[PDB]
Amino acid sequence: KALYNFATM
Amino acid sequence: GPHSMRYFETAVSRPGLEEPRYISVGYVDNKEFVRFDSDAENPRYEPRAPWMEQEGPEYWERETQKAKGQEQWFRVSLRNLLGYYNQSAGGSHTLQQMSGCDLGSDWRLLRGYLQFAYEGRDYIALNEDLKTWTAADMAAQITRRKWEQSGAAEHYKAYLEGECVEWLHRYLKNGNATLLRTDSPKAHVTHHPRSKGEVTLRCWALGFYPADITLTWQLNGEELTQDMELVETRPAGDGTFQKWASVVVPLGKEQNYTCRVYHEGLPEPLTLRWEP
Amino acid sequence: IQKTPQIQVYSRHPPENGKPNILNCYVTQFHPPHIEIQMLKNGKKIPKVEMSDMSFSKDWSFYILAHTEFTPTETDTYACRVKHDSMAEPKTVYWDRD
Repeated sequence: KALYNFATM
Repeated sequence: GPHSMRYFETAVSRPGLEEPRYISVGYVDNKEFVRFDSDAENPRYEPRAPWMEQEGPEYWERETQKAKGQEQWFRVSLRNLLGYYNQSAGGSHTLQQMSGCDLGSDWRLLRGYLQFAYEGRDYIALNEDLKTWTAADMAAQITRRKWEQSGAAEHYKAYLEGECVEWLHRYLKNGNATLLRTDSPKAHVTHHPRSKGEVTLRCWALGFYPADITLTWQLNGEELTQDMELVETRPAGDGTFQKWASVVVPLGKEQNYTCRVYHEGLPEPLTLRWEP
Repeated sequence: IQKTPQIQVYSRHPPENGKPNILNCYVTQFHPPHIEIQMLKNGKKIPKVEMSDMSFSKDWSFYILAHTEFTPTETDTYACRVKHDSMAEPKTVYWDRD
């Protein structure tokens, strides 16, 4: 089950 | 007894190409089970072991959208890193990410993982407390501040303790005899007459899964690294692996040399010698 | 910065002259992920060569398995030639049946 990332770098 | 899940994510920018290529690979117990590739005709997450075909279309549609979102995230991040490192246009660049979780035999969370690399190099990583960040590069400190300010660690901590565990539990119930298997190494020794007075004994281990294995040699004794050559473990291409370790020896006196093969599938370490 | 590829060439099964087999070229530990891998018989590119998908290790470095059907003989020699930006020149390794 894939993660979704939070803030961009 | 222990288990893991990992997503390994990559985006690659190249000089001329409008948009970067994004690839994501998921693994349960170190075996690939899903994949997304933005180069594909009509990109989606695809199953990569037969046991994943049980999931209906709502599973795939959601995972695919998550992938498209990640690709948008890697796109913006690649761009921001370019500026952070005062890199100009016309180069090639890489951004990679590693997943989430390890369970113990009791199926409880042992550890969460979240790491990022730029140009193949540690950029930022969530520490094992799942609360603080490690960023070595001066350029990475910009990301570390931005992510400390917005409580990013909490988002990733919730995934890692929550969905990552829950869905790994589910996946493990679904492929129950496909990933509760280990193949033992079958081992043999071969003999190679080499420049006179001396010879190479080569200890082979074939047909084993998983990859982790150790081959030792004893001079009747207790240890040998003095011209012990080996090869890195290699895939056979059928899901099993291969390795040899060799040692140089007096011809005639080769019957007192013993090879030992240590593998998790073995009841006890294998022992054999040259058998003429 | 570049990490130079490590290469092995070996058969899937114990080689025996006259017997169909699979020859692998296993290339690891490289960066960036763009690479060129040819398999060779008697110095010449073998046309149908299978290429597993781009994967990376936990040290971040990429790896690939390339393979092709082949029948070993006493006399033919097989090799793998790898071109990558870590290396000014290509790198060739020869299949040794042992």
